[PDB]
Amino acid sequence: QWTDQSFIEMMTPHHQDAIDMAEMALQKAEHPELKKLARNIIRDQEREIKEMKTWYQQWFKRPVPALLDALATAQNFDREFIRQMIPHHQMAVMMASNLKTNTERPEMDKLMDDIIRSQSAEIKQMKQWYQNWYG
Ligand SMILES: [Ag+]
Ligand SMILES: [Ag+]
Ligand SMILES: [Ag+]
Ligand SMILES: [Ag+]
Ligand SMILES: [Ag+]
Ligand SMILES: [Ag+]
Repeated sequence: QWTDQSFIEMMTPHHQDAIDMAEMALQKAEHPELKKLARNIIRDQEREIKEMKTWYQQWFKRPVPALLDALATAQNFDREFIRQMIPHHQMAVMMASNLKTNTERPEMDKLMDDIIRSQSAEIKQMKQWYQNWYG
């Protein structure tokens, strides 16, 4: 079971990976649906990293401890982007749901709701797009 401290420690690099993937999409994605999704992921998840970073220092009096090829060389970026981003998002929703029943902090509770709602929604849309484009 996650604590607020451990959650931020794992979710931050996790969110940062989604952001980096999304950055590639801005250059490498062919579907405009994906570029839109990418800008959303970048905006929402960078905001959440900033919030988590800020809260971590207030609560724990120290900064957040600092702890490819299929996507890089790819000729079919849009396809492999979704293949990666779906289970990635599912992992975030899973971690957020876990913390949500353990946490006592109202700001963590609300952040979990955002992660769960926004990323579940992007999962639905990506599955539908995968079906339309590659089904
Ligand atoms: Ag994440
Ligand atoms: Ag990745
Ligand atoms: Ag790339
Ligand atoms: Ag993700
Ligand atoms: Ag995890
Ligand atoms: Ag298409």
